[PDB]
Parts: sequence; C-alpha cells; structure tokens
Amino acid sequence: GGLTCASAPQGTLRILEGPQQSLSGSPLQPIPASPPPQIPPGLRPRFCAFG
Amino acid sequence: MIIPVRCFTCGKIVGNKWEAYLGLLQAEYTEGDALDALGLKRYCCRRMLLAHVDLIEKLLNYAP
Ligand SMILES: [Zn+2]
Repeated sequence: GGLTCASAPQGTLRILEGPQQSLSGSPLQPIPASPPPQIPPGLRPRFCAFG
Repeated sequence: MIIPVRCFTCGKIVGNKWEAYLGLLQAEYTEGDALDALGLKRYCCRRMLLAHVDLIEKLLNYAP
C-alpha cells in the first residue's frame, strides 16, 4: 500500500472518433440557374388602327 | 376599391365591365382575350380592368 512512483511515459495515444467520410459527394450540388425570360408563345397584334 | 365608372385617360365606360370580365375569366379565357372580347382596344382602357384590385369584396367582410 505504499504506491511508489514510476518512470516517464514515452508517448500518449489519443483515441478520437474518425472523420466524417462519405458525407460530402464528390460532385457538387448547386441551386440551378433561374431561367432567362421567354417571349411567350401566342403573341399577336390585338390593336387595329382605327378607321 | 371598386371599378371606376370611366377610364381615366379617355372617358370610356369601363365601369360595366367588371362582372362580365370575372365571368369570362371564370369561363377559361386568357386575359389577352377577355379584354379584346369586351371591346377594350386601347391600352389605357385595358389597363383599368387588367390591373384592378377589387378591394370591396375584402372590405365588406367587416359588416354589421
Ligand atoms: Zn381609356
């Protein structure tokens, strides 16, 4: 029950949970481009010149 | 609030074309054909009936 002292420890192993692999996909997923505005189909002159 | 009796620019009676425009849009016309088929040919007359927020069906809910 004396509990004598011991020598100096050489190395200290650190145990830790691993990096989060297979979380990010190898291609990227962007928000798609909002489309450029279209001229709508079915546009015709509705105004006739009077008389 | 309610549809004006006359168009502002030229004085055409457009004030009788609100119920018979809701009736054409409820019967599946496009707004580019529910204004020509009411006889609104100038774009000041079409403007009054295309861009109109009839804000009295929302204001009569608060009624005694
Ligand atoms: Zn007008």
